[PDB]
Amino acid sequence: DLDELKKEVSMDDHKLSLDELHNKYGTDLTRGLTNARAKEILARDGPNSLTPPPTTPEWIKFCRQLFGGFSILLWIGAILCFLAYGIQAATEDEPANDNLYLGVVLSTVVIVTGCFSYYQEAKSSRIMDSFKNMVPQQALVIRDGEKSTINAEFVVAGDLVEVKGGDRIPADLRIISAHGCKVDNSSLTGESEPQTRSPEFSSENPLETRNIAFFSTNCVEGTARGVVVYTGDRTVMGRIATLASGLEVGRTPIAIEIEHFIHIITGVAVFLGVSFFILSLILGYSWLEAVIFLIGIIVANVPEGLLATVTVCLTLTAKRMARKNCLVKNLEAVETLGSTSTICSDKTGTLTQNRMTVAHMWFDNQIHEADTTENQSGAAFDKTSATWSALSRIAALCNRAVFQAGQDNVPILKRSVAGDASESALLKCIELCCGSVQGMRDRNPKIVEIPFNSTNKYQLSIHENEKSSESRYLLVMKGAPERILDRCSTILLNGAEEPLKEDMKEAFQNAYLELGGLGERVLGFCHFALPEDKYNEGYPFDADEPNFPTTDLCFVGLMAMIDPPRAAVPDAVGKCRSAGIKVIMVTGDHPITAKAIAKGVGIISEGNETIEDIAARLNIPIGQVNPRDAKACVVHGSDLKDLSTEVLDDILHYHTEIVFARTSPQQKLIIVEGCQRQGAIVAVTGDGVNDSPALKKADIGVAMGISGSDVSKQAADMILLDDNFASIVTGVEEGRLIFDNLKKSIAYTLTSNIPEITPFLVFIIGNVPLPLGTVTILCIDLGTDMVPAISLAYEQAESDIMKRQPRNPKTDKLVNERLISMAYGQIGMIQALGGFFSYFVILAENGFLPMDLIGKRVRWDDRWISDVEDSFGQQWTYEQRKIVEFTCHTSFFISIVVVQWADLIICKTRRNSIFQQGMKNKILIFGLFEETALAAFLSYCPGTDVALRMYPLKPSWWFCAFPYSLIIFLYDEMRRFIIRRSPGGWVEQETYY
Amino acid sequence: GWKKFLWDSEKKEFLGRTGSSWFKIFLFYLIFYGCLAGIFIGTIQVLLLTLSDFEPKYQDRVAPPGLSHAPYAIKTEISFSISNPKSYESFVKSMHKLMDLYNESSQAGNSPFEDCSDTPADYIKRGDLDDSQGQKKACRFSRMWLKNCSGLDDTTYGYAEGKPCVVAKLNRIIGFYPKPLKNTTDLPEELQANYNQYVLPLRCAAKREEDREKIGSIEYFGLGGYAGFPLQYYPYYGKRLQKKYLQPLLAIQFTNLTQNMELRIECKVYGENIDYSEKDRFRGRFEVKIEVKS
Amino acid sequence: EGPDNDERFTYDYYRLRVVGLIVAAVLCVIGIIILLAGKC
Ligand SMILES: *[C@@H]1O[C@H](CO[C@@H]2O[C@@H](C)[C@@H](O)[C@@H](O)[C@@H]2O)[C@@H](O[C@@H]2O[C@H](CO)[C@@H](O[C@@H]3O[C@H](CO[C@H]4O[C@H](CO)[C@@H](O)[C@H](O)[C@@H]4O)[C@@H](O)[C@H](O[C@H]4O[C@H](CO)[C@@H](O)[C@H](O)[C@@H]4O)[C@@H]3O)[C@H](O)[C@H]2NC(C)=O)[C@H](O)[C@H]1NC(C)=O
Ligand SMILES: *[C@@H]1O[C@H](CO[C@@H]2O[C@@H](C)[C@@H](O)[C@@H](O)[C@@H]2O)[C@@H](O[C@@H]2O[C@H](CO)[C@@H](O[C@@H]3O[C@H](CO)[C@@H](O)[C@H](O[C@H]4O[C@H](CO)[C@@H](O)[C@H](O)[C@@H]4O)[C@@H]3O)[C@H](O)[C@H]2NC(C)=O)[C@H](O)[C@H]1NC(C)=O
Ligand SMILES: CCCCCCCC/C=C\CCCCCCCC(=O)OC[C@H](COP(=O)(O)OCC[N+](C)(C)C)OC(=O)CCCCCCC/C=C\CCCCCCCC
Ligand SMILES: CCCCCCCC/C=C\CCCCCCCC(=O)OC[C@H](COP(=O)(O)OCC[N+](C)(C)C)OC(=O)CCCCCCC/C=C\CCCCCCCC
Ligand SMILES: CCCCCCCC/C=C\CCCCCCCC(=O)OC[C@H](COP(=O)(O)OCC[N+](C)(C)C)OC(=O)CCCCCCC/C=C\CCCCCCCC
Ligand SMILES: CCCCCCCC/C=C\CCCCCCCC(=O)OC[C@H](COP(=O)(O)OCC[N+](C)(C)C)OC(=O)CCCCCCC/C=C\CCCCCCCC
Ligand SMILES: CCCCCCCC/C=C\CCCCCCCC(=O)OC[C@H](COP(=O)(O)OCC[N+](C)(C)C)OC(=O)CCCCCCC/C=C\CCCCCCCC
Ligand SMILES: CCCCCCCC/C=C\CCCCCCCC(=O)OC[C@H](COP(=O)(O)OCC[N+](C)(C)C)OC(=O)CCCCCCC/C=C\CCCCCCCC
Ligand SMILES: CCCCCCCC/C=C\CCCCCCCC(=O)OC[C@H](COP(=O)(O)OCC[N+](C)(C)C)OC(=O)CCCCCCC/C=C\CCCCCCCC
Ligand SMILES: *[C@@H]1O[C@H](CO)[C@@H](O[C@@H]2O[C@H](CO)[C@@H](O)[C@H](O)[C@H]2NC(C)=O)[C@H](O)[C@H]1NC(C)=O
Ligand SMILES: CC(C)CCC[C@@H](C)[C@H]1CC[C@H]2[C@@H]3CC=C4C[C@@H](O)CC[C@]4(C)[C@H]3CC[C@]12C
Ligand SMILES: CC(C)CCC[C@@H](C)[C@H]1CC[C@H]2[C@@H]3CC=C4C[C@@H](O)CC[C@]4(C)[C@H]3CC[C@]12C
Ligand SMILES: CC(C)CCC[C@@H](C)[C@H]1CC[C@H]2[C@@H]3CC=C4C[C@@H](O)CC[C@]4(C)[C@H]3CC[C@]12C
Ligand SMILES: [Mg+2]
Ligand SMILES: [Mg+2]
Ligand code: NA
Repeated sequence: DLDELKKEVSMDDHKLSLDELHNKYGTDLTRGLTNARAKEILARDGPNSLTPPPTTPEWIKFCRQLFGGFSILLWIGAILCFLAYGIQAATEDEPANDNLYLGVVLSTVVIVTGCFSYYQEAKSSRIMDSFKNMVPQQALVIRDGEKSTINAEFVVAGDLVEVKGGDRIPADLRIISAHGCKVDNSSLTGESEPQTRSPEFSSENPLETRNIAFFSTNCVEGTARGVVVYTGDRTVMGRIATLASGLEVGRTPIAIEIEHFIHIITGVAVFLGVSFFILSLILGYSWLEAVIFLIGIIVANVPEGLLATVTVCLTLTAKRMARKNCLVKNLEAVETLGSTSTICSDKTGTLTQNRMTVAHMWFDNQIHEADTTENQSGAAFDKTSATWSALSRIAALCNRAVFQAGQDNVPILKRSVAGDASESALLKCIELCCGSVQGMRDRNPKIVEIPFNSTNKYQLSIHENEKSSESRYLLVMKGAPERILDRCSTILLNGAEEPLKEDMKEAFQNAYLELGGLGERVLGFCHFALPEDKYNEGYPFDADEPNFPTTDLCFVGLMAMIDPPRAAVPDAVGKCRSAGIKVIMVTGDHPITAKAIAKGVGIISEGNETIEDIAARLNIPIGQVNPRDAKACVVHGSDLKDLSTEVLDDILHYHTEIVFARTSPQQKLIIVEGCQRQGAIVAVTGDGVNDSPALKKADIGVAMGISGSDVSKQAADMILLDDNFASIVTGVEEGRLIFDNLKKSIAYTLTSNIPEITPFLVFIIGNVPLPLGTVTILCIDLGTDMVPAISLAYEQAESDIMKRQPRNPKTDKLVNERLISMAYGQIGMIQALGGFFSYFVILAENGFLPMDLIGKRVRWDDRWISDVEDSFGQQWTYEQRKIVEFTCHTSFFISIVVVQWADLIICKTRRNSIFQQGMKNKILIFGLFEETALAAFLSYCPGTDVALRMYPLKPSWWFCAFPYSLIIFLYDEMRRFIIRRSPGGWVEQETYY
Repeated sequence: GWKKFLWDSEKKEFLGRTGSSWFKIFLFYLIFYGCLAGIFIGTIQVLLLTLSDFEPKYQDRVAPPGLSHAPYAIKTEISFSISNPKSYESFVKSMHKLMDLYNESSQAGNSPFEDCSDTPADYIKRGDLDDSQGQKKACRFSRMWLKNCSGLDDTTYGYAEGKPCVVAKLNRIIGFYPKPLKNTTDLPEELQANYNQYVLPLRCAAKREEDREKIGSIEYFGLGGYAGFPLQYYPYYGKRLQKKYLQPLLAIQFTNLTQNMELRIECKVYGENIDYSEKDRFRGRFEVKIEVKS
Repeated sequence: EGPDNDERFTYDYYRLRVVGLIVAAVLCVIGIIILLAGKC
């Protein structure tokens, strides 16, 4: 699978002849191949079917979720815990089982997190599998001189294949004879209109010539013949799909932030461990014990619940998107939208609707605009004049297209119409603002019609007049505005008729150039009432001689048409630009249309100008003007092929409104890479297969759901099941909101760290009884704390998020030193002091004053000393003093909850005050209530001092942590005050997360 | 990166900041932590002002007194060879440490020791738990009272010829009055004989029914010759109000002990305000695993 | 008081546990109320 030979632009043998082609592959132009030869080739190279994607067993994507960066840290933590347990078992008798419990708990946490994440990605995979609808297809091949319909998987290279309007091109054919055969190259080449396929060659580029049919393309109208040149995976879209599958995935931003976070956590953990290891060796302890101390401090500095909290947090933000019809296949792809700073979009199928629609109409020397929006939410065009009625009659009559049977349910715009695109748009507009066309057509019987000639460039027909008072005949013709203009002498103004003096002729020329400059295709409709005295009701006007006056007709008005954009496209583009997101158009369509669509959707803001526009406004050559005075630039694909890396970098560095036209899929990928080379996040939004190499390499791909291709849908990361573009704005908003929330939750789960470690450090340095047990640390990190941290995600914005500039990736991180200085440095310290306060209080009320506690651990732990004198002289047995120590663990845990109240309140907002934002988050309130109920339940329920070792507390102890909590609240309140009054001051660059 | 973030020479920065910055941060943390320490100290001083020096506010975790002994057993087992002298040294050393506090030289003069009834007697109340009267007075407890286990005659105390001793002691509790069982028809078998009301009885036995036969003659030594604690040594007024206070002791000689076999001996005290616990094996009773292997 | 000062060594932990449980239950209920207050 040579990638370089697949990265190159497609080549071909189009520039040849029919004899050279038949001589190279071997095939009879009038008899085709033989059955024996056909089967020989079929078995010689393989069926004309694309290879299936690389399957994936379910146990693989499960082992993947069990690993990563966070789960790996928890894995090493469990390993360390079991190592310390082994050492304690082989070195000391009666080894405590604390470490074995902590290790099995860590393993269970990792397994549960993996199961949840895997279940979510499986849910998305099922709803994704319910969209692949593959119905078998059979092609028409001519062998030995006979026509036969065989499965698409049996077509080989060399046989003759015939196509008919409505069928799909099986393989890559070389047209040999066509009869007005049009093809739809929107999916592969992105051409919005049907390009006619002719046996002759026209352009050096195989995608531009008309003598080559492409795989997966459909023949709109006409019939054609052709020799299969390319078959199977070797086709154009086959190489494109193989290239897409042979591309890497990448590494999103949220993952990099989590990685740097783990880097800091491990830095401070190994630092505190190696330091207290040298210190313990300096105080007399043995090596065997110091090793256990090192492992214990390292394990103690690992957040077991931050993993489950982060996963549930992200999942919560994913369900809303699923409520608005925005589905993400992965789980971290929900934040990439918020960090995006350059969105590369596609035109056909993404920015537009890929459907021809009547845009402007000319009548009564006045340009009228029609509604070209999917849901028909706009302004009417004043349907009160007679001119409009005559125009409707001309369009509704001189038209051979008719809605496909059985469409009485779909809307007027989304129904299937059999015919050309122009006639379909005209029929839809008439059926939209003029009622049932079937009755309008049956109301006037068509007598004689002259088809559309390539020379006549006009379609005319005569029908009877439905006027019950006039039995005359009506003649209606339509065609190019110039040809029709040269055949008229009157004008239907406001109903009456008038001459065709040069005044209206010049107004018609200006109208023609006005509608033409808009990138639209304009047509002209005219009619005439045949005098019943010279052509009676019985005379038959056979289409043989000049039976109708070609000239002296009555021109009624022009009718333009073009593919419009989706409803929420301009608003979404404006919203993205407001948030500082650079919108760059990338499409393989004509530049004359790409520029118009760009200006109409907001990519090229009204007022900006290109070098060609300046040269045209000044009437001077283009080589004289300076390229620095042009903000917007239109880069052609042909020119892009001959451009160096530095040139592309400068193009993106100096032009703010860039539009890449006529760019091949490979060029699209090159553009995405050129955008990433600088350092900005990229989001590519597409629908066809030409966007597959762009959606894969981009930081985040957005594929359309209804109008999107299966390849681009399978290679993208986010799917828009409703084809709504405003979802991009919603996503960029949610990506930021959940980011500030992740910061708050991380600081919350990190503040408790200190009051959980400090006790052991003072235990080894000061030799005091153990303050915080292991089952209490577990009841804190994996119990109470979970609900509040999860609730911190439901926090609303503080300021306008859709107003600030995108976060800088090289400077503004997720976990900086400003957070560590708060959680580990100021709040956690106060919480630890409060815990030690409740501790000393419990031991002072029972008889052990603070002066006699320093230096007792040796006898306080000894299991054979049944006489420990306290500060008053009483003798305490071993189990009695142990009961008191356990009650001190229970009160320490409750003190932790008490200080966590004020920590969750000061963590709710990062800058704003509580009296401003407000306590409108019901989840946070529920978290506090549950957090307290759980602590009371764990202490007062009978049989807990036996199972978990937690004794009941006396109502006077529960109030030992209250002052510390209020102090924490006041300190953070004054903190979040100087930041507001003093922007940019010390408190901001020192404590502003 | 590695080198720059450590020391650059254009902005004259070290680790990231200039000279004046590390100073601003260090000064801020010093003032902050200083205030934290002062606040914690104040909140601890008010706590010192909340407690009394003559009595523990809560005395419920020490209501049923324990029963400890003189030898220090690692797993409540006494195993020693009658030949190798370096086998029972850890025992004699402890025993000696305990009895070394009842030396007559320590108990001398009128203050603060007072001669009490040579025969068990009743309680003695030296007033309330106040500082009005000076240091209260405690009764004297002579070594010699313990006859064959005193370290005055046979320093080893018995361990020399297969006849070890075990000095039992009741855990000191402030304001605790020991109360013995009354003479009513319900009383254990053992306790009937020698019902001196003023004596708290201590009686050892065998954990299992089999071991009975293998245990010989439990000879107890105590005040007045009884196997208990005289009520006159109570109550205890606490260290502050009664320094130089001695708690009664009871010696137990396990004469006629079967050789080369682990014997489980459970000793137990009897009384009203005495209750045992299935979790704490030292509350009121105690267990010893003697094995005189020779 | 005096010899029969047995109360000086007793604490009614039973009643304390009963009250602490009643309170815990109440707090849990209130929490649920607040959580579901709005979805009905
Ligand atoms: C409480 O009383 C303890 C015993 O008191 C003795 O008996 C009472 C009734 C009175 O008569 C009193 O006057 C007696 O002293 C008392 O402990 C005793 O302290 C002395 C002084 O250190 C010890 O004497 C020394 O003995 C060692 C060898 O001891 C052997 O036996 C003991 C057991 O008894 C073992 O533990 C040892 O390991 C030995 O196996 C001698 O080597 C040592 O020599 C020193 O003196 C000689 C002159 O005699 C000098 O030439 C040397 O250079 C040395 O300076 C002493 O003779 C005595 O052993 C010890 N008794 C016990 C049982 O340990 C205790 O201190 C008192 N405590 C308080 C707080 O009042
Ligand atoms: C604590 O309690 C014991 C037992 O008390 C007895 O049982 C209690 C449950 C309760 O019912 C008491 O009312 C009851 O007395 C006290 O010890 C007992 O003392 C008596 C009197 O000395 C003894 O009875 C003697 O029994 C002898 C044979 O066993 C008999 O020969 C004795 O004769 C004496 O009395 C007769 C008149 O009956 C007289 O004629 C004789 O000349 C001679 O004096 C006498 O009947 C019991 O055996 C004792 N019980 C035991 C277990 O030894 C004990 O004194 C008491 N302690 C205190 C401090 O109060
Ligand atoms: C029994 C007793 C109990 C004891 C309990 C102890 C509990 C432990 C509590 C806290 C642990 C502290 C450990 C150190 C934490 C430092 C945090 C840290 O390393 O965070 C990482 C930051 C990175 O941040 P960033 O990503 O934003 O960088 C972006 C840079 N870009 C963008 C320019 C490229 O790196 C930096 O900050 C740079 C590194 C700065 C390192 C400073 C080291 C100071 C440590 C000790 C000083 C002691 C001196 C005492 C004497 C005072 C004089 C009297
Ligand atoms: C000595 C002991 C020390 C203890 C220290 C720890 C303390 C931590 C616990 C509680 C702290 C409470 C802090 C009180 C803050 C009140 C702030 C407030 O009232 O700001 C008013 C806001 C602002 O409104 P606005 O103008 O934006 O509205 C605009 C409406 N428009 C848009 C229609 C115009 O109004 C709103 O937020 C809407 C109404 C919200 C009402 C909230 C009431 C609930 C408050 C606390 C719950 C209790 C938790 C107890 C935990 C213990 C469990 C056992
Ligand atoms: C929206 C949804 C709402 C759902 C809310 C659900 C809330 C559920 C509320 C209550 C159910 C809790 C479980 C009930 C446990 C009953 C245990 C019990 O009745 O024990 C009685 C006996 C004690 O007898 P004794 O006094 O004679 O013992 C003397 C022992 N001496 C003398 C040797 C010291 O027990 C014994 O003997 C053996 C003791 C056995 C230990 C069982 C304790 C379980 C341990 C940990 C599980 C707790 C996890 C936390 C879950 C939180 C959920 C929110
Ligand atoms: C959504 C909100 C959730 C809230 C729930 C709170 C989360 C809790 C988080 C961590 C706590 C789990 C730690 C497990 C502790 C097991 C302790 C253990 O095994 O100790 C072993 C003891 C032995 O003790 P010893 O040597 O003194 O015996 C001497 C006996 N002699 C002397 C008489 C012979 O044996 C015994 O206690 C025998 C009785 C066995 C008791 C097993 C209790 C298991 C408790 C919890 C496990 C299920 C939790 C699942 C919920 C997860 C929530 C996310
Ligand atoms: C049991 C637990 C008890 C806990 C109690 C904690 C109480 C301690 C609270 C605060 C004490 C710390 C004061 C430190 C003052 C020296 C700091 C210093 O040297 O600062 C210098 C700067 C002035 O330099 P510059 O910005 O002009 O230079 C620009 C330079 N460039 C560019 C780097 C920004 O200072 C400034 O900015 C002004 C900023 C001053 C910092 C205000 C922080 C106030 C926070 C809390 C006070 C509220 C206590 C409430 C307690 C109620 C108890 C019931
Ligand atoms: C905005 C957020 C609202 C949040 C509301 C949350 C709801 C709170 C729910 C319940 C709290 C009430 C608890 C009442 C329980 C009393 C039960 C009782 O009988 O308990 C007696 C103990 C005395 O125990 P002992 O050891 O002496 O005897 C032990 C004797 N043995 C052991 C021998 C039996 O006493 C105790 O537990 C004392 C109980 C604690 C006293 C409550 C203090 C309230 C503190 C601040 C609130 C101030 C509000 C001011 C209004 C401002 C309006 C604008
Ligand atoms: C949508 C609306 C939802 C509403 C739901 C409402 C739920 C119901 C709410 C409250 C129910 C209250 C139940 C009160 C139970 C009292 C039990 C009690 O007082 O037992 C105490 C005694 C044990 O005393 P001890 O002598 O061994 O003490 C130790 C003494 N030393 C250690 C010094 C020797 O019990 C014993 O003996 C026998 C104990 C037998 C086992 C009883 C099981 C109780 C366990 C859990 C039930 C509590 C759940 C409350 C809801 C909390 C939600 C988080
Ligand atoms: C101490 O125990 C010994 C047994 O070890 C008792 O003496 C035995 O008595 C039986 C008769 O009942 C004789 O057959 C044995 O020969 C004796 N053995 C020895 C070593 O003497 C002795 O009576 C016990 N003494 C006490 C006071 O309990
Ligand atoms: C138990 C006691 C004695 C330990 C006291 C440790 C104190 C002095 C430690 C704990 C956390 C530390 C701070 C943690 C974070 C930062 C941010 C960094 O960019 C510079 C160092 C600085 C500012 C540290 C200074 C020293 C510090 C406050
Ligand atoms: C608001 C903050 C900064 C005020 C903190 C005040 C601190 C420094 C004050 C409050 C209470 C004071 C203590 C109160 C009690 C004692 C006991 C006395 O025998 C000597 C002084 C000593 C040891 C004091 C030292 C200073 C102290 C701890
Ligand atoms: C919003 C803020 C200010 C409310 C603070 C409420 C605090 C003070 C409440 C919440 C839970 C309460 C405790 C819950 C449980 C018990 C056990 C019970 O047997 C006596 C009351 C006692 C000891 C309570 C004392 C007051 C308490 C701690
Ligand atoms: Mg497209
Ligand atoms: Mg933890
Ligand atoms: Na990707």
